[PDB]
Amino acid sequence: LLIEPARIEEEELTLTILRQTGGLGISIAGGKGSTPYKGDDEGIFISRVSEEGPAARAGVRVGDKLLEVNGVALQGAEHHEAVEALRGAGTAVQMRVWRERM
Amino acid sequence: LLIEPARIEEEELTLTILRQTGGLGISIAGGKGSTPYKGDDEGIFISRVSEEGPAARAGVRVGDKLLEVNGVALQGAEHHEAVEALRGAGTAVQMRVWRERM
Amino acid sequence: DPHSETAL
Amino acid sequence: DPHSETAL
Repeated sequence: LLIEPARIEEEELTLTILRQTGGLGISIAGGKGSTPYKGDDEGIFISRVSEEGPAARAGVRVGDKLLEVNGVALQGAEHHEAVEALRGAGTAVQMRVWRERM
Repeated sequence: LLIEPARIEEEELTLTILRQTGGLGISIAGGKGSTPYKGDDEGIFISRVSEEGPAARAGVRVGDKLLEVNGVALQGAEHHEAVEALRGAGTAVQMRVWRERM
Repeated sequence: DPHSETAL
Repeated sequence: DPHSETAL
């Protein structure tokens, strides 16, 4: 009989995106007062990642939950507040994300 | 200049230990009402792992926080309750643990 | 609620 | 508080 191998169930990661003239190469979805991206969770989620763009190359994945950006915590953020946090984050965009096994 | 690579900060894992006649090859520490293993956290922690024992081979590491064992949640457990949960867990001991970067 | 998505 | 450790 087979034994289940070790399995990572969820993870928090610090990822550092180097912004290009085209942006970060992500879309975000969700936010306080918006329709939840997932379940009933009103957090900020990565809904799209541009193939081979800055975010992809930094290791961002669709479905990642964005927790903080360059020391700004996103707990309780409305959508536009997260947009503002990312838009204004400069050339290196360091993000803490939560990720679960798919 | 160097950019920080992607970094895993913390993780939850499901690990499955196949018990041997010698036991699981771990020690645990902590528990509600006991001195915290780490910080002020009164949870149940892996304080020792026997080299090449069952737990080591399953991927358990010192400092892992034990969250559940074969569907028994350890939140709020006193030390002896966690001992009892592990002692009585049978031949395959499936554990959910929390682990942080060291 | 509104469904919000923003490309960045 | 007591310092508790158990080998298993």
